[PDB]
Amino acid sequence: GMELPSFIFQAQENLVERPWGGEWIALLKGFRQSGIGESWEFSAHTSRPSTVLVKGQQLSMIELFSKHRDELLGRAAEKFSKFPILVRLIDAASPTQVHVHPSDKAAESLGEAEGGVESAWLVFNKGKAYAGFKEDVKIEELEEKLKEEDFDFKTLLNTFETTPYDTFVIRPGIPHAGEGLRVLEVSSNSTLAYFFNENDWEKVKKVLNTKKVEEFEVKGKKGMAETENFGLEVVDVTGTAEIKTGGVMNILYAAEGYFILRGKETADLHRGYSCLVPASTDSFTVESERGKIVRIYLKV
Ligand SMILES: OC[C@@H]1O[C@@](O)(CO)[C@H](O)[C@H]1O
Repeated sequence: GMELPSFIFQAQENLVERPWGGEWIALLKGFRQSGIGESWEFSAHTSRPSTVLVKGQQLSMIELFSKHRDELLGRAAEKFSKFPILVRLIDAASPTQVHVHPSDKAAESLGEAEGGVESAWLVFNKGKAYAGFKEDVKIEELEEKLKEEDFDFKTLLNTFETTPYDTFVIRPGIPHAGEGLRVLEVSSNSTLAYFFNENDWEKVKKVLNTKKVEEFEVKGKKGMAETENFGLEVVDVTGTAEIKTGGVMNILYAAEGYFILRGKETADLHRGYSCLVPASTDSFTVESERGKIVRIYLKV
């Protein structure tokens, strides 16, 4: 199967308004607007599917995947029967509340319609990431804190003062939050998240890792992180660089600079935008005066 072009673009922006969102995302997408917390890039999530342009014609990621699944996934086609990932730009400008994701096992046990969530984070600025308890805690003592008006639960977590392109891997059960933080978050194709509040507390108790987590357990390498199912890497481009898909679906995000893309056809990519590369493209070149492009890939 090789019906698809090398480079598939979103037809329209897929943005999410959030009270904690600032101005960064709208600005990436060429306009001025506060209160945008998220941009969903090539979402095949049923709550919020992206729409794409294939050779100039418009369709949903969901349609695209049901029709072109084997070609899109390539060597990952046997491993994944549903669309494997969700890619989001996140502008956590105001502090988010502490939350936690279930594993596949926990989500199934809780009877959720969605699966578990693992995620890899690529940070773009100097902000604060919070991940894992810095000491052992007791569920009961966390519940005492819920009684207070607005106990800062982030004070109980490892605090990371970031620099651009720091990475994190947030595993199921790990409590986390961000503040003044611009981030690319590649996760499972699931949005299950339980916040530290009365409404979600019964779910939190069932999935929360209450043990001390060491910093090395949540920190990735500079510009590079992976789970067992997917990964991301920052490619520094000065001039022309050849990029290999590995015969699996890739997504490219232009973090800095302007790129000319040359595969089966020629295209370009502006800072703030993403490109979907089907597995049927073995390799292609990207060209930039000096830029940084993020390659997101499936692991098989
Ligand atoms: O000061 C902001 C407050 O702190 C928190 O992060 C608590 O963990 C909440 O998001 C917000 O209510």
